[PDB]
Amino acid sequence: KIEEGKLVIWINGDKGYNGLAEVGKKFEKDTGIKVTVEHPDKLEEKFPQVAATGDGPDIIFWAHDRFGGYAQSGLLAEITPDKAFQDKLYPFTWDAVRYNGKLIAYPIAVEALSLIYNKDLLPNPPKTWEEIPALDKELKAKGKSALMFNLQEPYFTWPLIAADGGYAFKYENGKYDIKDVGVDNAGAKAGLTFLVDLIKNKHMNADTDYSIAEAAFNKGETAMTINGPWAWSNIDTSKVNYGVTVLPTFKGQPSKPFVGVLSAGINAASPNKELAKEFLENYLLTDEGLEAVNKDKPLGAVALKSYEEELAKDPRIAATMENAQKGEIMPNIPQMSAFWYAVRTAVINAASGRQTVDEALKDAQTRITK
Ligand SMILES: OC[C@H]1O[C@H](O[C@H]2[C@H](O)[C@@H](O)[C@@H](O)O[C@@H]2CO)[C@H](O)[C@@H](O)[C@@H]1O
Repeated sequence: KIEEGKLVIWINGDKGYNGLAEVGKKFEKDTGIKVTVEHPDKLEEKFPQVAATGDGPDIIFWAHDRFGGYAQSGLLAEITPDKAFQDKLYPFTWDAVRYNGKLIAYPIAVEALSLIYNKDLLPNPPKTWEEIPALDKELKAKGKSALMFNLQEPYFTWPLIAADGGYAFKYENGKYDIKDVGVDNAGAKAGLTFLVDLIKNKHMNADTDYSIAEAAFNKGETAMTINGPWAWSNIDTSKVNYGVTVLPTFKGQPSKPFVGVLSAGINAASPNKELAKEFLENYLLTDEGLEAVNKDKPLGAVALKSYEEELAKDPRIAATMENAQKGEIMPNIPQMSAFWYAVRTAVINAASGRQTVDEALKDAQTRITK
């Protein structure tokens, strides 16, 4: 059973659900329609379950890459924002919400990795990756290191590998070509080679992971790290006078980190599709709406141009958006799973010696296009 005459929305417990409830209240005040916001555990797993029997919430909020599987099963309705409404959000955000050409959700916020540096020991962060080997040598003369970041997860090393030419799946005409994979090209090898060279020359350690790199930076042992907005609070506590800026370039090309877009989708079984569109387009996605949510829990950078211009007064937020625009929207298709597993293995093998760069990426490329 559906509901009709009301809206039930689902959003994770780590987002600003009280603020979203407040926009829901204004909605009821204006139109008279009731809006109920819920935040159940493991909601991203429950949705495909209940939605399959024609039940669940009218609207669901979650990273866009999850909507791919939902769209595949016909769980999400096709949205119809006109050209004028689409012009209100940054163009690249609409690419993260289409499946097989159809628009299946509204972009809300944008997230991506940035370069984080310690202002006290490094007032002027490097503009290029090539500069780092030398910067590390000067800093070591005082018992400090230049950079430390997670080398165990491919999500963190990919920005560098992608810089000069690497890509997961080719995107064109709003579609991904599962046959045009770019982890085996010249650019990718140049990027990984530079990464392996860093470890051989003793600038980084092949075993460094998330906790290890985070501690080094927060203790002031290393001058920089690479992380996302989910890590700022831990830095605030450490008391390090930190900065968040654009990632370094490689061979003159910007680093290209994967982008995650918080999005709002409409249950295909909902009899309240027009109510959902009214609420999402003219209440939530306004300076007033996103403001309400942001106050409760910060959204980071947002897709709405007008509000993003206001939030950008914060240099950390301005950085997140700059790195995201220079990055690669994470693919929402089934094969991306193969990509992750194949690339993880290659990076770890080339870093440990288990395999050379040329061979590691060659095998990865072979497994993914299988
Ligand atoms: O390393 C592969 C891994 O990358 C992504 O995970 C990110 C996530 O997107 C970020 O929001 C944050 O949590 O850091 C994660 C890396 O630990 C993909 O989302 C994930 O599916 C993939 O396995």
